[PDB]
Amino acid sequence: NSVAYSNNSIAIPTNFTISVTTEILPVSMTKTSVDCTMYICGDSTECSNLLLQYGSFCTQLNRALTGITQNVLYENQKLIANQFNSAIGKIQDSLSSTASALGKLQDVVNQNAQALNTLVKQLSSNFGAISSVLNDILSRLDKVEAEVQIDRLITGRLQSLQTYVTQQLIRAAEIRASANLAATKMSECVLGQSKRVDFCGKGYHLMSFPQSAPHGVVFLHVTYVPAQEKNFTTAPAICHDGKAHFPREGVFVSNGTHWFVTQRNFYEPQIITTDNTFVSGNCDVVIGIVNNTVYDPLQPELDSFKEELDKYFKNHTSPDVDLGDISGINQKEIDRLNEVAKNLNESL
Amino acid sequence: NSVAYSNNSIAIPTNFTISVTTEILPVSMTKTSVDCTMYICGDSTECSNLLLQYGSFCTQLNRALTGITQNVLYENQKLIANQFNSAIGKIQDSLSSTASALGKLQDVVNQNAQALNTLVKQLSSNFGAISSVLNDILSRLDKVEAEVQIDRLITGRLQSLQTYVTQQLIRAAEIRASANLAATKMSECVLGQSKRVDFCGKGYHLMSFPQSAPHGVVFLHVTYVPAQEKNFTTAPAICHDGKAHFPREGVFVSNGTHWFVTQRNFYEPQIITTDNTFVSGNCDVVIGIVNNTVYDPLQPELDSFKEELDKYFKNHTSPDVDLGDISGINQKEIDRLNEVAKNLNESL
Amino acid sequence: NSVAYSNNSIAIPTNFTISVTTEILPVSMTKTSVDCTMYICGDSTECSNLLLQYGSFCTQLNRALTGITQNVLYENQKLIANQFNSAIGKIQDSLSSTASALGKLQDVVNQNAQALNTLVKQLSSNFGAISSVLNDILSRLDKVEAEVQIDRLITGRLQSLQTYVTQQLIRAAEIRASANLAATKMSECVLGQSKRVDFCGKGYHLMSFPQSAPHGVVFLHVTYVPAQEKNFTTAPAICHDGKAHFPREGVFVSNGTHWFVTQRNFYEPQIITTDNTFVSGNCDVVIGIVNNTVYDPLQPELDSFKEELDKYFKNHTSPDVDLGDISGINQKEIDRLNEVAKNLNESL
Ligand SMILES: *[C@@H]1O[C@H](CO)[C@@H](O[C@@H]2O[C@H](CO)[C@@H](O[C@H]3O[C@H](CO)[C@@H](O)[C@H](O[C@H]4O[C@H](CO)[C@@H](O)[C@H](O)[C@@H]4O)[C@@H]3O)[C@H](O)[C@H]2NC(C)=O)[C@H](O)[C@H]1NC(C)=O
Ligand SMILES: *[C@@H]1O[C@H](CO)[C@@H](O[C@@H]2O[C@H](CO)[C@@H](O[C@H]3O[C@H](CO)[C@@H](O)[C@H](O[C@H]4O[C@H](CO)[C@@H](O)[C@H](O)[C@@H]4O)[C@@H]3O)[C@H](O)[C@H]2NC(C)=O)[C@H](O)[C@H]1NC(C)=O
Ligand SMILES: *[C@@H]1O[C@H](CO)[C@@H](O[C@@H]2O[C@H](CO)[C@@H](O[C@H]3O[C@H](CO)[C@@H](O)[C@H](O[C@H]4O[C@H](CO)[C@@H](O)[C@H](O)[C@@H]4O)[C@@H]3O)[C@H](O)[C@H]2NC(C)=O)[C@H](O)[C@H]1NC(C)=O
Ligand SMILES: *[C@@H]1O[C@H](CO)[C@@H](O[C@@H]2O[C@H](CO)[C@@H](O[C@H]3O[C@H](CO)[C@@H](O)[C@H](O)[C@@H]3O)[C@H](O)[C@H]2NC(C)=O)[C@H](O)[C@H]1NC(C)=O
Ligand SMILES: *[C@@H]1O[C@H](CO)[C@@H](O[C@@H]2O[C@H](CO)[C@@H](O[C@H]3O[C@H](CO)[C@@H](O)[C@H](O)[C@@H]3O)[C@H](O)[C@H]2NC(C)=O)[C@H](O)[C@H]1NC(C)=O
Ligand SMILES: *[C@@H]1O[C@H](CO)[C@@H](O[C@@H]2O[C@H](CO)[C@@H](O[C@H]3O[C@H](CO)[C@@H](O)[C@H](O)[C@@H]3O)[C@H](O)[C@H]2NC(C)=O)[C@H](O)[C@H]1NC(C)=O
Ligand SMILES: *[C@@H]1O[C@H](CO)[C@@H](O[C@@H]2O[C@H](CO)[C@@H](O)[C@H](O)[C@H]2NC(C)=O)[C@H](O)[C@H]1NC(C)=O
Ligand SMILES: *[C@@H]1O[C@H](CO)[C@@H](O[C@@H]2O[C@H](CO)[C@@H](O)[C@H](O)[C@H]2NC(C)=O)[C@H](O)[C@H]1NC(C)=O
Ligand SMILES: *[C@@H]1O[C@H](CO)[C@@H](O[C@@H]2O[C@H](CO)[C@@H](O)[C@H](O)[C@H]2NC(C)=O)[C@H](O)[C@H]1NC(C)=O
Ligand SMILES: *[C@@H]1O[C@H](CO)[C@@H](O[C@@H]2O[C@H](CO)[C@@H](O)[C@H](O)[C@H]2NC(C)=O)[C@H](O)[C@H]1NC(C)=O
Ligand SMILES: *[C@@H]1O[C@H](CO)[C@@H](O[C@@H]2O[C@H](CO)[C@@H](O)[C@H](O)[C@H]2NC(C)=O)[C@H](O)[C@H]1NC(C)=O
Ligand SMILES: *[C@@H]1O[C@H](CO)[C@@H](O[C@@H]2O[C@H](CO)[C@@H](O)[C@H](O)[C@H]2NC(C)=O)[C@H](O)[C@H]1NC(C)=O
Ligand SMILES: *[C@@H]1O[C@H](CO)[C@@H](O)[C@H](O)[C@H]1NC(C)=O
Ligand SMILES: *[C@@H]1O[C@H](CO)[C@@H](O)[C@H](O)[C@H]1NC(C)=O
Ligand SMILES: *[C@@H]1O[C@H](CO)[C@@H](O)[C@H](O)[C@H]1NC(C)=O
Ligand SMILES: *[C@@H]1O[C@H](CO)[C@@H](O)[C@H](O)[C@H]1NC(C)=O
Ligand SMILES: *[C@@H]1O[C@H](CO)[C@@H](O)[C@H](O)[C@H]1NC(C)=O
Ligand SMILES: *[C@@H]1O[C@H](CO)[C@@H](O)[C@H](O)[C@H]1NC(C)=O
Repeated sequence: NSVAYSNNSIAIPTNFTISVTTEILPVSMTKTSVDCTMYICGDSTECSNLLLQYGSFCTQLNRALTGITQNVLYENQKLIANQFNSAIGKIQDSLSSTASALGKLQDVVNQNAQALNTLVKQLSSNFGAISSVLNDILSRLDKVEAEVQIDRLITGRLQSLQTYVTQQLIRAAEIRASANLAATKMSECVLGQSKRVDFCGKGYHLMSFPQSAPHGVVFLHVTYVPAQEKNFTTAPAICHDGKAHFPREGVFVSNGTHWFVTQRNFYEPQIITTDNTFVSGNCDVVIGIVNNTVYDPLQPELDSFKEELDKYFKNHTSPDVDLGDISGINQKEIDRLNEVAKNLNESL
Repeated sequence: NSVAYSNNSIAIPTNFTISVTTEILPVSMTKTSVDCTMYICGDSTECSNLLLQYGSFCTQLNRALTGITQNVLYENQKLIANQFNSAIGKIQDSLSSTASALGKLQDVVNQNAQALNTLVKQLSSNFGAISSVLNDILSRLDKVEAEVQIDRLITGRLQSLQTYVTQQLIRAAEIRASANLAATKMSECVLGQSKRVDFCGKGYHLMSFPQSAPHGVVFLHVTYVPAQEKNFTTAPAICHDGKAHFPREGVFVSNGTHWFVTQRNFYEPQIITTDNTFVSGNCDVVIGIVNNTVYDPLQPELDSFKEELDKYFKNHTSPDVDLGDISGINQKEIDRLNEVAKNLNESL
Repeated sequence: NSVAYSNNSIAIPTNFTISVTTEILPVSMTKTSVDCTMYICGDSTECSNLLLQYGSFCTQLNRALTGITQNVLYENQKLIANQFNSAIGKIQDSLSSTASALGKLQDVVNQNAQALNTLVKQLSSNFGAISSVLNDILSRLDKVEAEVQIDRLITGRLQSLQTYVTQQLIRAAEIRASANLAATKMSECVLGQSKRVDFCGKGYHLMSFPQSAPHGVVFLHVTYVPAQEKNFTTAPAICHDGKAHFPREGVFVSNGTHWFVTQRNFYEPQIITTDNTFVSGNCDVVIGIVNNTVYDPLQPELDSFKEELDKYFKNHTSPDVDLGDISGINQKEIDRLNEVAKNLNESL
């Protein structure tokens, strides 16, 4: 017998004061369209120009927000002439061979001088080519290492603008429920008179007059409130000898000695009769349970970042460049010939 | 005495026509799950393959959406032989030294020819190594400067899909309120009979019959509307000699000469009595104010992009590459020897 | 004459059991603020350090969630001496010219040896410079090709956190409607007594007692339910000889032979009178239609990715680097002079 038969002091209106309410409801929302450049980047031109490559995403967000003795002296004469004539013929061999040698040395040394001027013109091409191609690799890699940091901050400002768009759609879906509240609260109280307590102004409803506002409706409700009220002890129902008895359109207001079915909204007692009450059987309480679970969503739970990275990420490190190490590739006779050019006159 | 005692013409139902309403409410939403590849990238394979590195974000969005004389001639003979014998010994010095010199020149010139063929084989290695390593730097930097632009557009299409997911969750949270409206509107009008005006069909409620639809409930409401109605002047309350008097379950319908408490929803006058009215004291109006602020959120206001960039951004520019500038490193005797090889025969 | 005059079996409460409901409503939501590092990246330090360059986006999401014979022998003596004296003067020419030649060869060969040591010191500079500058291009391009893949996965986890923030704002905008339901359901049933069926506990309302919970209100409603009920055939209205007749605060309960206006919520018949019914004219049904379109949004439809890419995307491919191809730039007299240095003694 838990609560259905407990008696507790309940305020019941003793008397009334006449009153009026001004109740304001928003029924529409002005279309807060957003320029996506000025929101995310603002004045800053390098990120602005990057925004064009994010596509027409801005428009897409605005679809949402815009909706919603003479012999031996002579034989010595033969001898010395035969020694000389044979010597000079050996001088011509000695000298012709030296000319044929020194003329092959002067050939090959000038062919080497040609080869080194060929090498310098080709290597001037290589250090000039590498100058231009490697300056471009440096100049463009500096651009790409800048842009990847500005894209980072654009992408975190995208989420700030997506929180803006979500909170601006959330509010517009509350506004469209407040326009349904303005529909029922117009109907039941401008076309009718409500029997509900505090719907259509504080207290109990008499009459109403709607007036517009720029995005709203405002109600003038004329109502009566309890100027004074008294706590009577009560029960919702009473179980006499195993039968439960309970009101019809009232409560059991409790006098010191008797039960009366007062109207809930006023102290005006009337006697228990089979026309003021309903009746039951066996004196039992049915117990009901209601649990209004507003929806608790499947929230997007994720692995640790290491697992969702390592699934596809490649930690490729290019090797330390090594190339060819070219540091590993490592007068006396003219004095005499000048001396004997003089000292041969000592044998003239 | 603002509005509680003003009298204005109010329509009160003179007569009724019987009527029926068909009222359609959606109570459920079919689960519009989204393939995230086909939404963002579609057929285009380069961005598709990029989508795998954005992780299982697609699934995460689908958790949401799937929920929700013889002596001097002889001394001259001694003389000339002594001059010749001494000259030939000086020829052997002159010639042996020239051989030892020209043999050091032919050594060093071929050691130079060896050094230059060593240099060309090592430099062929360097321009071959730099050919491969610098072609890879070019070929991969072209890939990374392409991918960073395709990632840009994927990331702006992510926001278009996040606006899709937000507007699809927003609608499902309206659907779950329309399923609460279908619960109260089933209960009060299929199990009951409502006293509210225009809830459960236009006019005043008699009876109802629910029927299903694929994701909805449809109500047949049987109701009566005012076929005809008349404007009576009225007041919600009247203050006689400083006491306010007001109805009990009606309005003061105003006849040319008398006040009657008509039932709000019908013209049927009854006389003012202490059983048709309540009474007050001192003739004052209580004024109440209600302002239904649907929530205006803390929207995500940000610095200018320059401040949120400059906090972490580094404007590092790599220097213009300069390297070594190798352009800054800058027969008559054989004719005679051929001539005297001939002209020495003139002294044979 | 579609449904307003059809008769069908309707359950009308025959008798009552007293009952109580416990009804739980959440009225507030605890502020589930999110650390954005730990959500997206977790422990993993390389992506954590990247999060700082996405800006204060985390805060921005938390603004949302924290809200919400002697002569001829002598003439031969003159002859041979004149041949010798003339020969030696031609030896001095032959030898002085060879010295002046071999001294220009030893000059130019050592000037070549100087030029090649100049070249090796300058090229050691170039392969040392390119070693450092090209190692940095390799080492930094490896960093940028890593970061662009970790940013990809951060940006797909951003959407998972934006689905988290959207579903956490969606639920908080249901909570604020359940706090409006707790306001009307407190007012009409703790301050009043509702005439609605199943609002404020199963069945019909007597009385209520609210109790708090940590983020909620719980109502004890005391109510009566139909212990027993009987199906009477009924009609909402009847059209006698072309006039429609319908109840006042009841239904036409159908007895085997007569119509009675029973109270909708109880079987207690009363006779048709002009005080139990309203009356009409011409016997016609008005048909109304209501279609509660919960808002179907302008969803963000996009081009195929190829069109939104090709609008701005540049498919720039850098050319295959070609540079200078340096592979296209391509003793007997000393034996004799050693032999005649010996064999000239055969003419001494
Ligand atoms: C009305 O519906 C509400 C849901 O819409 C219910 O709220 C739920 O209440 C339960 C129990 O209090 C709660 O379960 C978890 O609560 C803790 C918060 O996560 C969690 O730590 C608990 O886990 C502990 O207890 C279990 C069970 O013994 C153990 O197995 C665990 O090892 C651990 O010790 C528990 O799992 C729900 O989270 C909560 N949901 C919501 C949405 O609030 C109301 O209880 C319900 N009221 C009535 C009267 O039915
Ligand atoms: C019911 O509640 C509503 C809020 O839920 C109130 O709406 C608010 O109304 C005020 C005043 O009209 C408004 O304040 C600002 O309005 C302008 C829009 O931003 C703004 O420019 C104003 O600033 C100007 O005025 C102030 C004050 O003199 C000066 O200091 C400024 O320098 C400037 O000149 C003002 O700050 C709110 O924005 C608005 N809020 C919303 C959510 O609409 C209703 O007024 C209220 N109604 C009643 C009858 O109480
Ligand atoms: C209450 O309002 C609802 C909207 O709030 C209405 O629902 C709408 O119903 C219509 C018709 O059933 C539907 O139109 C399209 O339905 C199909 C789904 O996209 C689509 O394939 C259809 O296209 C076909 O038919 C047209 C017309 O013949 C042809 O031109 C086409 O070539 C094709 O063959 C059709 O365009 C709406 O989508 C739907 N909207 C929603 C939000 O559900 C209810 O019908 C309405 N009820 C009453 C009783 O008025
Ligand atoms: C991808 O390659 C990265 C190198 O390019 C690598 O980073 C390296 O990680 C190891 C192990 O964590 C570190 O080794 C040392 O780490 C700390 C730092 O002092 C020491 O206390 C430890 O004792 C250990 O010796 C390297 O220092 C670190 N190198 C760099 C440049 O960061 C990543 O771990 C690799 N990731 C994957 C998934 O393979
Ligand atoms: C980061 O470094 C950028 C250079 O790589 C630098 O851009 C340079 O900005 C200056 C000042 O705005 C510009 O200087 C000239 O700008 C206009 C352009 O004609 C002139 O009218 C001015 O009188 C001025 O002389 C440079 O032209 C510009 N260079 C480039 C290549 O864009 C950024 O400003 C630097 N940013 C930060 C935050 O340090
Ligand atoms: C941007 O440049 C890309 C090259 O860097 C280019 O990719 C190339 O596309 C063509 C045409 O689709 C492919 O050609 C062959 O494609 C398949 C592959 O076997 C064959 O069956 C076909 O018959 C055809 O011969 C190239 O293979 C492909 N190259 C690479 C490296 O992917 C893009 O198409 C260019 N995009 C734009 C928009 O210009
Ligand atoms: C009976 O009604 C009176 C008011 O008419 C209640 O008095 C209030 O009680 C609360 C709770 O102790 C106090 O905080 C207020 O200051 C009291 N106001 C006055 C004017 O006395 C009283 O609590 C009610 N009795 C019961 C049992 O609810
Ligand atoms: C060898 O001696 C002769 C003398 O017989 C030199 O001939 C003279 O050379 C000088 C120049 O050095 C001239 O001015 C004279 O006119 C030359 N004299 C005659 C007679 O012709 C010859 O120069 C000497 N050679 C060497 C290498 O000492
Ligand atoms: C009394 O009721 C009549 C309708 O029965 C109202 O007449 C309408 O008044 C509006 C406002 O001027 C006009 O736009 C309509 O065309 C009128 N309809 C007809 C049929 O006349 C009249 O306004 C009501 N009087 C008051 C004071 O509200
Ligand atoms: C010097 O004169 C002699 C003659 O005494 C030349 O010897 C002749 O050389 C030719 C070839 O040029 C041969 O055909 C003859 O058979 C040789 N004659 C004899 C007798 O041997 C010699 O060639 C001359 N040298 C120069 C350099 O003119
Ligand atoms: C009259 O009321 C009774 C219950 O008092 C209804 O009986 C139920 O009918 C449904 C539909 O066939 C069955 O699934 C249940 O098993 C029945 N319950 C019992 C206890 O019999 C009956 O359907 C009602 N008649 C009409 C026309 O609605
Ligand atoms: C040419 O013959 C002379 C002899 O008249 C050689 O002179 C001798 O040389 C040897 C060394 O080879 C010395 O040991 C002797 O003392 C030298 N003798 C004299 C008398 O001085 C000369 O060496 C020979 N030259 C060649 C090239 O065979
Ligand atoms: C209800 O109140 C009366 C007096 O007002 C008292 O006699 C009675 O015992 C109360 N009910 C219960 C169950 O105590
Ligand atoms: C309450 O109403 C009665 C009924 O007229 C009246 O007699 C009494 O004086 C009123 N109370 C006050 C405090 O005015
Ligand atoms: C109310 O209407 C009556 C006539 O219908 C009029 O005499 C009376 O003055 C009106 N009330 C006011 C406050 O003017
Ligand atoms: C309105 O109802 C009354 C009551 O029967 C009737 O006499 C009158 O003719 C009705 N008015 C019209 C226009 O039918
Ligand atoms: C309504 O029910 C009665 C008997 O309960 C029957 O005579 C009458 O024909 C029914 N109405 C219609 C339109 O059939
Ligand atoms: C229903 O109520 C009546 C009225 O007192 C009673 O006579 C009848 O026995 C009750 N039915 C049951 C099954 O108790």
